[PDB]
Amino acid sequence: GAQVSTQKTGAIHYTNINYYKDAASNSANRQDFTQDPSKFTEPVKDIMIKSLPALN
Amino acid sequence: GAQVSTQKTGAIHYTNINYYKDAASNSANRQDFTQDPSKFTEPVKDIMIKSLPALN
Amino acid sequence: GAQVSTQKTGAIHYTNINYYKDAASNSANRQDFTQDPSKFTEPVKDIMIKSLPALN
Amino acid sequence: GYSDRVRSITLGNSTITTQECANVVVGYGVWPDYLKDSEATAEDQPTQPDVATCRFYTLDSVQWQKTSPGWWWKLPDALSNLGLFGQNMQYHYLGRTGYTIHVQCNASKFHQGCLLVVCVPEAEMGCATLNNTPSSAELLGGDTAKEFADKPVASGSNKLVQRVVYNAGMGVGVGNLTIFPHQWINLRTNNSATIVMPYTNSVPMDNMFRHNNVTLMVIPFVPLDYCPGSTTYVPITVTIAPMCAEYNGLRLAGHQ
Amino acid sequence: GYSDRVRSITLGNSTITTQECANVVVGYGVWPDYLKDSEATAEDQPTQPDVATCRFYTLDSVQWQKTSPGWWWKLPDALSNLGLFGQNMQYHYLGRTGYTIHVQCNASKFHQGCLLVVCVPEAEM
Amino acid sequence: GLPTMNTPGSCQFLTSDDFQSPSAMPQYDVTPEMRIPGEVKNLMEIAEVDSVVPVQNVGEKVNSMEAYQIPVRSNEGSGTQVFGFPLQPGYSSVFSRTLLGEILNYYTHWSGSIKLTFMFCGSAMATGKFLLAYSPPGAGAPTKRVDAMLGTHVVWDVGLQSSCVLCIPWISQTHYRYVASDEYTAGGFITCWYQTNIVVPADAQSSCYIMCFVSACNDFSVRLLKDTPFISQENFFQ
Amino acid sequence: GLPTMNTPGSCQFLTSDDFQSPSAMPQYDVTPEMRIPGEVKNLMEIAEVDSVVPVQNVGE
Amino acid sequence: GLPTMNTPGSCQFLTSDDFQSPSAMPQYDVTPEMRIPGEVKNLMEIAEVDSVVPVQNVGE
Amino acid sequence: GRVADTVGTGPTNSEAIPALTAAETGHTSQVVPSDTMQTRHVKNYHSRSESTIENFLCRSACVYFTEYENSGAKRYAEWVITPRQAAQLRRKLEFFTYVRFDLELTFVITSTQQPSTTQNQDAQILTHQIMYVPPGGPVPDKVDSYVWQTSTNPSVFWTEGNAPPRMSVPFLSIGNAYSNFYDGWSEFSRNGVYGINTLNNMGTLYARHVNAGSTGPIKSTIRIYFKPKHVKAWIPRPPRLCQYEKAKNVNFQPSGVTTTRQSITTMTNT
Amino acid sequence: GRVADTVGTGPTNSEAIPALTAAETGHTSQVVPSDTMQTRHVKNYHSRSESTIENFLCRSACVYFTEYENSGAKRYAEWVITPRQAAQLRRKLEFFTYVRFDLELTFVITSTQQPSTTQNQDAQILTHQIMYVPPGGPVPDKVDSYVWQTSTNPSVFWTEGNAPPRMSVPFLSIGNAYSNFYDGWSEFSRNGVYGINTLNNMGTLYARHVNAGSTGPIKSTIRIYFKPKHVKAWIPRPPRLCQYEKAKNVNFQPSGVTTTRQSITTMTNT
Amino acid sequence: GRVADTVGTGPTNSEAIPALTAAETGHTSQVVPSDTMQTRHVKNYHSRSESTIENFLCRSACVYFTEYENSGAKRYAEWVITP
Ligand SMILES: CCCCCCCCCCCCCCCC(=O)O
Ligand SMILES: CCCCCCCCCCCCCCCC(=O)O
Repeated sequence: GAQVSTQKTGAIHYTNINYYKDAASNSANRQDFTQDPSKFTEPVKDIMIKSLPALN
Repeated sequence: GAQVSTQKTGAIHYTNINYYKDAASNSANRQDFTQDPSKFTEPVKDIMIKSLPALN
Repeated sequence: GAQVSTQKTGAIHYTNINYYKDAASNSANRQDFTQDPSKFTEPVKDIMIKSLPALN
Repeated sequence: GYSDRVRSITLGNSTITTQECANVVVGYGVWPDYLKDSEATAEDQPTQPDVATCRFYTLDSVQWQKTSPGWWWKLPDALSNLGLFGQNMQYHYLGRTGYTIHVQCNASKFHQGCLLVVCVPEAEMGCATLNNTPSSAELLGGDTAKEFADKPVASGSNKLVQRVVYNAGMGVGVGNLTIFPHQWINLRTNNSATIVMPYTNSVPMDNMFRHNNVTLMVIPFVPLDYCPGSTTYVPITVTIAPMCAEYNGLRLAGHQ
Repeated sequence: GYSDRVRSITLGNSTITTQECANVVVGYGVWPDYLKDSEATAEDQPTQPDVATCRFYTLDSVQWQKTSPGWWWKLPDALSNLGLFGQNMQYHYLGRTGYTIHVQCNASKFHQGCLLVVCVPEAEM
Repeated sequence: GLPTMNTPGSCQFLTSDDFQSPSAMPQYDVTPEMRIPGEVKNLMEIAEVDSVVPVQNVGEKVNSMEAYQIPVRSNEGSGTQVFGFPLQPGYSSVFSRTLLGEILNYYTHWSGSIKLTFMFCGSAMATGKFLLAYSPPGAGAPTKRVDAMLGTHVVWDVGLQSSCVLCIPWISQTHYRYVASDEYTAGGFITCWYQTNIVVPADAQSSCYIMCFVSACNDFSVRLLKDTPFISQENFFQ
Repeated sequence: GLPTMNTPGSCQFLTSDDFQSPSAMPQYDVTPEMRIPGEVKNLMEIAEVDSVVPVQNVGE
Repeated sequence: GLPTMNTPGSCQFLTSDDFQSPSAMPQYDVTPEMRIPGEVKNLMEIAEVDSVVPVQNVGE
Repeated sequence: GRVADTVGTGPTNSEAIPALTAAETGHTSQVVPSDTMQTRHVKNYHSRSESTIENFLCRSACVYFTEYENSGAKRYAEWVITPRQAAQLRRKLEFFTYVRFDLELTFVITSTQQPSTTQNQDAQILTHQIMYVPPGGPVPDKVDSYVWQTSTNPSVFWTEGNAPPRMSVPFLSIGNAYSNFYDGWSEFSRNGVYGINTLNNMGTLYARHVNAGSTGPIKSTIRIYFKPKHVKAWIPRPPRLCQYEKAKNVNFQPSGVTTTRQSITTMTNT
Repeated sequence: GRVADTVGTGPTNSEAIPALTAAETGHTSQVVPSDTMQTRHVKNYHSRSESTIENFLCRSACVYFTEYENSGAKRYAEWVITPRQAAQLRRKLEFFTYVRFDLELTFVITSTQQPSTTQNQDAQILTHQIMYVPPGGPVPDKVDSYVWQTSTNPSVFWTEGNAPPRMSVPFLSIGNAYSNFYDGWSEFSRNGVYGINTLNNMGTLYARHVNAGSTGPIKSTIRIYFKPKHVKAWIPRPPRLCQYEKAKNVNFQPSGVTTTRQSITTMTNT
Repeated sequence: GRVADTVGTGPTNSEAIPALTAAETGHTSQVVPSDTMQTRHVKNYHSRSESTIENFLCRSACVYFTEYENSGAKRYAEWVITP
């Protein structure tokens, strides 16, 4: 019951398998890249447009 | 002749194989959850109903 | 997710697998034979022919 | 026709209208709300006072002077003596709330100044001496603003809190506080500022008297500077509205 | 939302933003441009420095007093000591150019005054 | 018994390695997740948040609020320099303790575009202009406005709107730059020059102040995690 | 010889670990199960049974 | 525990060997390649280039 | 995951003003360098990978160590589990108000002879035991006390010369996450202990020699290493400034904002 | 990959002249031995494999070593990372102007007793620590300094008797490749340090004992070994002639072109 | 395996009496907290796993130990097997 994924390159596959019955035994997940800056920058109710003056 | 099952999580699969010829060599079974309280609570011949008085 | 290739003989296959998540962990590539001498020998703009005199 | 300078907020009975302001910073982007039943713990049915609770309150206005270091309030216990939200606080073991903070300081066009309104979840203040800890009387006061102190506090055997502004009492750089939600009251282009804080905490509900989870801070960066003959006394006023309150585990009256 | 009081001009590296101004008077109505090949004379291929040249410069600011009569500059030789446009001026026998002039004088609401910015082709004193 | 050969690197403990280990408390039960506002999935979302810059480090003022304030005063002549500081976001004392400064010190390499946000806190009536210049290295910090012109500059004006944005572009002969001080990759310079002297009415205060901000654009990136020299220790805390 | 690298945690004895071990008495024969009344599959079925409470602890 | 037997040659360090090792800096980011003139893929392309011969070694 | 592209731009004359905004809204302008100048089309292959939380918090770190001997007064070492007794780890966790993750423990044990006049000292291989005691459990007051039988409590037997031992632990907190900062008391009267010290009860960790191992005295050293995994975070905050003082509370000694330099114009640090 | 075939040829009389060319064009003639003589058809199975770059640069090599002791003045060893402090490796990399590759480090550590009069010396298994410090990081001035906690910096704990430790490192350079030769200064004034010394800042490498390990003094020896992989190269050049002198610069002592022999006709070396 | 859900309930007035029973039958009442008070619908994700017998009895434990020497009276150790 193996699995296949991609390494980290720049300019391939590796085979990993979980050997234990406890989630905390699985290897770290280094690859989660999801990012949404909107939760710190732009925390306003009225959406503001770049191309327009801020206070009209 | 492998086998696949599920880990213990909260909010995946692991591959196990038995390498020996004796049952007592197999790993422990941690996952059997079957439960039937009726063998200690409610040990009566006449089934009693919650919504009704006990002694009528 | 294995892979198969050929050994180095003269007058066969080996099974390799990448176990790590980082490209720099993969084994060396010994087998790349590509060669193009034209980048040192023959570095001229006008292509010269062997069978003819050099300066005509 | 429209304008971005003007805003009108209505909760329950009270209403706050401002003709000069900026937009309303909302939390981290989560508009406050009730508790979904997926995360619930308490099995008693929660009370939802709604209009009895949700509305605007106005604490004591505090003077603002050229040398004034700043101020801090603790939200979970400020209101405790005001309104039903003060009553419904004492009779329950649990509460869940989120805050709309509205700060009002106005001045004419001839008054220089800049303020910083930040709302800091779980601000934990140190102690004067290194060994002790602050007393419950020093970190808090009913409806009254506690103020900082511009120069270091001499360390005796007392329990006094460390009031230096540039460390902001938490021992961090004051210049960095803007990661938390904030707005800038600026006597030039602004009048009032506004914040909306959703419920932030490690556990889905909390006791109100034990754990003060949200701290409000107003720190002037550029002091008040004005030529003579203009009016001297410029107060700052704070307005604090709970939102979507809930309560559980009715018990007897008191805290002890 | 928009405003006619505000303008932002960007050429090359430099940028000039002004929150109080009027529209931009354009020439006689001919937006500046390169040279079409119908009118050309020089048969050498022209250099077009583009960003190296096109950008904003700021000369010496001059005080303005109650009695101050006025001022004049000569554009073809003003910049001659500034930037590559000063260098690319000395190494060539020919040049073709057009100018965007931007004059900045601000005052509070309590200051009376009026100025006249004209751009006079071939003023012969 | 499947034949096998240990390889160099067995029975070693590496700090950064990735491996699986047997759990010490089997079938432990994990409490369910909760939905907490403000979930960070990446540090880059911190690096885009504004922060104040202690632009004035002079003397002993670093112990007061005045470290964050930039004096601006009406002069009798134009072209005086408002301030200037080198760009070395992980080294230079200016950015050192800033928000962006902290996150960098953990990382050796970086690239991107640093925004500088300025905001004029002066009196509502007083107006003014300013010249924000950026001079790439190769010559000393320009000492006269005429020299600052030849850089990349944004002439910025006070008015109804307040905040300004000077976006420092990314100009270097390499892809990344050392966060630690080195003369090879040295960043550049920044200056602010009076464009037109501050004009103030009567009865309005002469001197104003200007606060600065720092943030990283969406092209920002870092690399090669390390230790931060700032935090000290002696013996274990008690 | 398949190349291999030991990892930290080899040759340790953990108290709670899960592993397979070779049997010491091969092909031993196990006596069959019996059906015994009152089979517990889980401790929670004990926790639901009533018990008296020494509510009065006073004195001796 | 899959049974296994070490073979002679374990725990040795060979100079020319080929093996995989765990990376010391996970998920490091590599700068992209550039196209540089004169890329050597093999040394034989050096061996075909002319060179002068010190044919006269006599004396000093 | 990849950096965004910088899109090219020609000249501009227009009434739209990217370069202006108002920071009073608490809104960081999104302006990109193509707005205030001319820009060439450029593809960026840089990646943000190594900046993710996982790679940031996950490195082994030495939180603490003790000394226990083979004879005399102190025959075992006891430690309560807090991350905050080590400077450089504690700081890395103070960015985030609420953290969630699964510890991975690794111990490193070493032995050292001690000066003595004992004759004919001949070593034997020592064996270290490491026992974890969840809160409220029995507490051994002596090395031979019955508690060391470990009928339940997870325990590890280790031997010198082998690889360092390792075990992984799942998420142990009661609530929905660990809490680094906690404002409040433990008592409804707002009295007693203040600060995060109240939330933290992790139990206790013990170690001892199994056997005397030789005639001569021997002192041992144990070291703990955390390696967080599967991390999640919430509510970032400013890094700490002033040097730490105590492990139970945030108390600090007032210190300046930054280092200093000469007059504002000066372009070099001092 | 294979050698080319030598194609047969009979006699020749013709005006095409393979045997003549002009080297002034900087053009190496492609003439093959079949042109200037008669040749038989021959198949060659020889292979060029072992001449590829990969097999040429990839071998482990000892760049450097130090000595640090268990007591006294020097309790730890510090080294900045440059390949150029070892002769025979540095030369193998001076063929190529621009090199690109991924290091694979391997350490070999050994221990040695030192002469002393201390009585009843009884050894215990030593434990070595090896810490890497990327540039600008904190620098430990003493063995017990806090920096050794390694909250971040990659570190390796090792034990005697086990296999030699190994770790792989990816490509660390800023630019698109390492640079062996660099002509220029570090300062825009053409002053200061000249040569490749300016480009090279790799950080620093440290090592120490974890535990004293015995009563008697012990000196240790550590050795580093590079093993380049995934190599790419550009712009080959002449091998170095004169013996090396300094590790920071190309400075050399003038020496003859070759060895000598007797009069030109003489067919044997002297 | 999972905990049961606590089902919500409004007010009640009725002759059915959950809150009463007779323990003399040796019968533990099954009453759930929704019966004697008002209750909100709540999903529980708690699991009973770690309470199973297997995880309860399975941990290594030190039953006993002896001492035997290399010379002298006692050269070996003998023990009968009882837990
Ligand atoms: C031999 C078994 C050893 C088990 C090690 C258990 C260690 C527990 C670690 C708790 C982690 C970090 C928590 C800080 C706690 C708090 O302040 O709330
Ligand atoms: C324990 C971690 C050890 C990490 C070892 C890092 C060694 C870096 C090697 C750099 C390689 C060769 C580079 C020459 C540099 C230059 O001159 O530009």
